[PDB]
Amino acid sequence: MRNYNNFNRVWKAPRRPFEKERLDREMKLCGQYGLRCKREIWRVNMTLSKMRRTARLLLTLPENHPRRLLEGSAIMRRCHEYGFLDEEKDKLDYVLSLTVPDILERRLQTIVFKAGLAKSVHHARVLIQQRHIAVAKQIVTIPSFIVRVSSERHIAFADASPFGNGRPGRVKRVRAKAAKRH
Amino acid sequence: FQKKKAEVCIRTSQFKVNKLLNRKQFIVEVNHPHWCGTVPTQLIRKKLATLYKVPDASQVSLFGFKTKFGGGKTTGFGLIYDDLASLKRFEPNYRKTRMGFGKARLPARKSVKERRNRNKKLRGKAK
Amino acid sequence: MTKTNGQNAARKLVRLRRRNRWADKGWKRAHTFAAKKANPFGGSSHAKGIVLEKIGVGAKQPNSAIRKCVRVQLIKNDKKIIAFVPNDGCLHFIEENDEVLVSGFGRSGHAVGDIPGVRFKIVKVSSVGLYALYRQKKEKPR
Amino acid sequence: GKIHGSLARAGKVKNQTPKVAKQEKPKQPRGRALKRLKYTRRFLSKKVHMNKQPPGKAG
RNA sequence: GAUUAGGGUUCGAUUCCGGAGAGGGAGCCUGAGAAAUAGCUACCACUUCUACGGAGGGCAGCAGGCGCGCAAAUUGCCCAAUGUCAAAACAAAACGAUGAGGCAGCGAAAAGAAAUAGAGUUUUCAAUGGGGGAUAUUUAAACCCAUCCAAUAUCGAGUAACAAUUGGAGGACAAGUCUGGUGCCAGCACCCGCGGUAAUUCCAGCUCCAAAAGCGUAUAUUA
Ligand SMILES: NC[C@@H]1O[C@H](O[C@H]2[C@@H](O)[C@H](O[C@@H]3[C@@H](O)[C@H](N)C[C@H](N)[C@H]3O[C@H]3O[C@H](CO)[C@@H](O)[C@H](O)[C@H]3N)O[C@@H]2CO)[C@H](N)[C@@H](O)[C@@H]1O
Ligand SMILES: [Mg+2]
Ligand SMILES: [Mg+2]
Ligand SMILES: [Mg+2]
Ligand SMILES: [Mg+2]
Ligand SMILES: [Mg+2]
Ligand SMILES: [Mg+2]
Repeated sequence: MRNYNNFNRVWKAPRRPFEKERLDREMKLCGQYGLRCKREIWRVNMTLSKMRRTARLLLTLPENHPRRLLEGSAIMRRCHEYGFLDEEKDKLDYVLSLTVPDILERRLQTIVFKAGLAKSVHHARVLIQQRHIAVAKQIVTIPSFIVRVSSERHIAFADASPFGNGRPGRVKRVRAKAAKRH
Repeated sequence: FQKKKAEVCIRTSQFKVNKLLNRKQFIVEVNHPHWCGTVPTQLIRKKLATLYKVPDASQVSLFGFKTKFGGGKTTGFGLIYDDLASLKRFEPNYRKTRMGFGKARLPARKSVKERRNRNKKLRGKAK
Repeated sequence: MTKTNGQNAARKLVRLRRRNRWADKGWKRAHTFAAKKANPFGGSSHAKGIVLEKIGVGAKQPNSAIRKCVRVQLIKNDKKIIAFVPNDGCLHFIEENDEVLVSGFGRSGHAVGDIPGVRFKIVKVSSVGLYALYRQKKEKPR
Repeated sequence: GKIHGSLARAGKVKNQTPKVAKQEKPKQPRGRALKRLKYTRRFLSKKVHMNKQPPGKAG
């Protein structure tokens, strides 16, 4: 009862659950990025909505204000750090132009497809969740892992994975047992 | 993949000499690639004994480890005392019992609660 | 011709609004106690009751059927009400002297369309769910 | 008479429904692979009628 | 706290602070502090043991029990941590007490993360969980998670049967002029409306749509 650990909600369901324009865009986003459900889109809506709302508050504030120099250089920093904005985009008006496919390109499911470690985007989500990709010699099993810019150089196969330098996986190993009893 | 005997290397991060309580306290991280399972605390105890040159390998105290996700390494807290007689003095009973030497467990507390309520009625030498 | 300004006219505006909120049938129902003392459920939902008798309530024009519904007497306050039994069949799952779990249906106690004067609904009979008996997920005890 | 329905006629149509059984039909993929199956048919395999029915007695 | 452009409209028994109460109502003693209730005295309402002389009760403490209801868990393990008390550091024949408080069992209140497959030329190749288990690790002790199937030497997917559901398909509102049945009947339908022998609406089969380890419904309440 006396537990003060915090928790909040990360996604929000849309108003108007049957919009034929919206339902067609989100089925493209579930196909082009290999997503499980519409809720994984909807947290990328709320992630980007909160960036689009704070950056629109800071432009109400003048320049050489304390809450715009601090904390406006923080939101441009995390866009440059996670690959949301390339380094030319530094004016804070580019956060207001970010889209949901700009955030979905930074998921570990997408880079493992774009770096070339997997044939399809549904090949990438299997290999993450089946413990094959290490970001910095750290096995990451989360597909919604947002990859930073500095982490792109070091994505490879895991050192414990059978595809890397680890022991052979199940279908070879249970076949290597069946050839052993004979 | 190339098969080799699984090697444990051991590292101490933030070290501190505690002149109070007569000990050296630190956190110790163990890297164990190609290992099968988790490294036992007893095997970390002898390898941390050689790295600090302690005269008796059982005066090292190593409690709770947390294996890192993905494998490859653990990290826990470490304690090395100046004396083994100082170990039996300042360690808790539960870490002593995990090292073998320690006091055997008391009777279950529900029993000593009921007997003490029965003695609240009595007065003489009976209780 | 409507309202008053004036920088010191707030007591007039506070009194003016508190009387005109009583004309709001949502504000007046949320702030008077005839709302719950006459509600057959005690200002709550899903009240239990005992089935007394089966009624066939004929539908309103332009429809024409008879709606299969039971009259139940609630346990929490002993109020007799008539409640509808939803689905094809389903008075075959209700006998007299059965405990039934009765919710409202729809419109906050305002008699969903065809059925005249019935504003409650059977949810669960003999502590097993009535829609589970229809789809034959499970069957009645005893 | 005035009323043509009775409480005795309860469950008339559901009793005389002819009771067809469902067929075998191997399972569809679940979860992320079912969204892959939705996407490939409505986009990659080219008004757009999502459930076009074969011609019946209306023409 | 919920919702909110702005102005607001609501909820706050509930973890922190304060106030009040210990079955109702009094009155006290002792103490630095009580009008104390795991203190006392009395009455009222219930109430337990009796060898009939008498003697006791107070769970709005923690587990539980019966009722009451639409509606809420274990008569669990422990002081290891957080603290409190105190004649009191720990250790040595030689472990202070703690239903405070932790810990675990139940637990779809509500929240995070996430499987139910991938890849290729009918036909194969790789995967790794769910799950079984340890030299062990966690833990006060277990549990969980984490790590692991040799380090000389560790089990395992194919219908991967290890099988996704809940509500819909006239309109709003996304998705059938399909087939069978019934014939203002049975039922559906929040609202508009369906059903009167060719039912886009009922009962079903198929096929689709929506959200998905969730999804209906009811009553409050904000937009
Ligand atoms: N007339 C009866 C109506 O029923 C409602 O009752 C409930 C439902 O009918 C309704 O459920 C709706 C569902 O119909 C609709 N198809 C989609 C919507 N997401 C659901 O909403 C519900 O489910 C979501 C889960 O995503 C919950 O997060 C959400 O809080 C909850 N309201 O949400 C309500 C919560 O149980 C209203 N309570 C009631 O005031 C209203 O009058
Ligand atoms: Mg592995
Ligand atoms: Mg308080
Ligand atoms: Mg009285
Ligand atoms: Mg209790
Ligand atoms: Mg027809
Ligand atoms: Mg149908």
